[PDB]
Amino acid sequence: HMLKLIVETKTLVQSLGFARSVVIPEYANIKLSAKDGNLELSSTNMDLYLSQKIAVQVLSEGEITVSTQTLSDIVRKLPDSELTLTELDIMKLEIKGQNCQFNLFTLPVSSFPAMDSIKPEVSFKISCADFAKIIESTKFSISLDETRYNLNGIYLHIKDKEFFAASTDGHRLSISWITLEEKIKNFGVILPQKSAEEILKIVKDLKNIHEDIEILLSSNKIKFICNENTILLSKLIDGTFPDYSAFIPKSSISKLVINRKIFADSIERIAIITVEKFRAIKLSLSRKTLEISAVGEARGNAKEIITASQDKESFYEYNCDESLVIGFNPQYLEDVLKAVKSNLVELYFSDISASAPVLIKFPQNPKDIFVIMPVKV
Amino acid sequence: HMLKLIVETKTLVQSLGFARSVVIPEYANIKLSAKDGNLELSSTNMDLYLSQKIAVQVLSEGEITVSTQTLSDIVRKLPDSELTLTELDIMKLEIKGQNCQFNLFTLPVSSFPAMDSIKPEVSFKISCADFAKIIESTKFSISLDETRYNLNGIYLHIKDKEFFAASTDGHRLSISWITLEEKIKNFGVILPQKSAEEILKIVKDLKNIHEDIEILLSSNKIKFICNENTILLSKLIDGTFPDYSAFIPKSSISKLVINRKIFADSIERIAIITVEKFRAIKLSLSRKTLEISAVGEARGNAKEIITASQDKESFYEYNCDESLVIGFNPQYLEDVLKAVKSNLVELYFSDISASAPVLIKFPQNPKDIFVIMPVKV
Ligand SMILES: [Cl-]
Ligand SMILES: [Cl-]
Repeated sequence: HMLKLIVETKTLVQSLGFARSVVIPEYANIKLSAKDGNLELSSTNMDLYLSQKIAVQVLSEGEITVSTQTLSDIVRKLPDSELTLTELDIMKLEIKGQNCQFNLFTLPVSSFPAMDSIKPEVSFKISCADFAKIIESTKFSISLDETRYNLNGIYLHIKDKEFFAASTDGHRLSISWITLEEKIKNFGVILPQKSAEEILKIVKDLKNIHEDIEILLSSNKIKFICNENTILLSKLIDGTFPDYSAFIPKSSISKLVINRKIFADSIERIAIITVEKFRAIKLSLSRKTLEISAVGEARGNAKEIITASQDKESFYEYNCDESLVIGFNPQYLEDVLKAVKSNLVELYFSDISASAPVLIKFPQNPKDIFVIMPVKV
Repeated sequence: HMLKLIVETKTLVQSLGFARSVVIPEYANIKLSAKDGNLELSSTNMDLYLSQKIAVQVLSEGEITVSTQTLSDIVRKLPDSELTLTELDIMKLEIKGQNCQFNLFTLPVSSFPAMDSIKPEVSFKISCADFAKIIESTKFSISLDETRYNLNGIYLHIKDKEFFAASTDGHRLSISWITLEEKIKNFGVILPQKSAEEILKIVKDLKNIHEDIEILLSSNKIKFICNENTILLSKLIDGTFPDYSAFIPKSSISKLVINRKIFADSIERIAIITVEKFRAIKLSLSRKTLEISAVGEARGNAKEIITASQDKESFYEYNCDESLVIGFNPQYLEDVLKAVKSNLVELYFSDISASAPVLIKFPQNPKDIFVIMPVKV
């Protein structure tokens, strides 16, 4: 029972790309299992276990483990449209193209870890495109200092018939959600950042983006089954996620509506002049104009004017007689503006003060909510 | 007398790119001098002095110095096709687009160094495209350990009516030359690697690549005048360059001729399996086939076969009844194969031994010569 199979090179390349992004000496290896018409590729690290199955021509069933880096480095440089992989009885894997041959040392399959299991408290199916959106809307506002453990992940939780992703670092809040088909018990987990990054890449793949992903949750792990053939098992962050609806404002006295792109682009160039000790831009809002300005000590200052317009390509509107001057960290604003593809963006102000948290919404994207603490300017 | 000018943004962006690649606190600044229809931009470090002149609308003549990083970071994010630059009397430079304004702190022009001078022993003019070729054929085989000082540059020297570039690291030798229009005294200098990198970028620019570069040499510096308006003054490496014709072989018993691309691509994938402690590939040459193989300890082995062919796209020929087995560092081979755009490449073997230096030539490129020491395999 020795592995032998013919695989489409481009397909193997793509699978190895996911294996590389996942990665103890055993973590440097990938397990290849040829069985029942498929090649199963297994990769694991301290927090993730990834299993991918791809259709191949299974000529002989078997399993080997080999260096992930070595195998992917070779395969992505082979010009052949198909490759033959053969386990030989010298603890070696032969990779054969039309004119070239590579013999890789293999490692004992018995030293490769098998995947653990889950006893889910809840499980449900959502579309890959919906899951990609909620992760893309929350991955950027995860906290990054390792002291606040319960903030270094994305809170995934079911409330009523809705599935939320939420992230915060104490300075901003990001929430994105999906309506579930059936009712389902309320439950929540904190997904580690690396795990979120990996599953996002998997669902965004062109083979998966139009299909569905099953999600299984328990108190100690989460399991993703993406379009049947890709399984990712992840540890969780062991913490309580704060009840974040405490930091969402319930009212507003005024709102800015502005073309998203011109806003993002203006913030970016005005923030160039700032320094790290004072990363802030100032918005001076009026009915007629928006002024975006910043200062940087021993560097200079900058200002851009955006005038009122009802044209979609240059839209700016602020329907309030009272002008408002308010500051923000430009990176936090840019993070939100880049998370959602939308023509317009809306900023809601709780009061006529430069201290209240600001709520950000994109029209034609009602299921995303962002809150940013302002800074004194 | 305060600077004020209108400049095409894209032109300023390109000039600042060269200024950035050049870069003591004074080295962080760029001098802008508006005079007689041009903006002159000066940048300097410990070894280079760069002066660029670009046509602008000089509205008022003057000079300022400002942070290179800050100015380029701002200008490359401005969408305006033209910008106005105005020195104001608060030691500040205003950069104005249509809707935005940046005020940069300036530094005293009197603290910016002026360029030194040259009293050339020889001077001559060659085309930018010819100079680019000889630098591209020699920059990769400069030595990189700082002990052998006289090898960490490109030897530029006039012999008879020919102008040579030559570089070596003790393992390989690269020589490329140009025929000069007039006779000129024999003279040579060692151009530092960074200086070679910078002038190569300048001559390769689309505005300069079809024009000429004047070269002025003295015992202690070299001056380039590229297409009239860009001047680069460089220090030299103070050493004697070895008479390298000692390491060129004068005869050959056999030669391989092979399609350059298939050779480079095969070497690259076969070398994947090697390790750093033994970076070598093996060529087994025969009339009928070329076998390219390698081994990597605790990794595996690899082999590719190239068969005899007279077709240009897959050319392989070796007109010798005696087979030859010879090894090389694959990076040294790849360096040469990537330096010259040519369909075929030729390897000349001094004798039927795996120890003699190998001479490499590209047909339709007679003015390039490369020699590589083989390695035992
Ligand atoms: Cl079988
Ligand atoms: Cl004037």
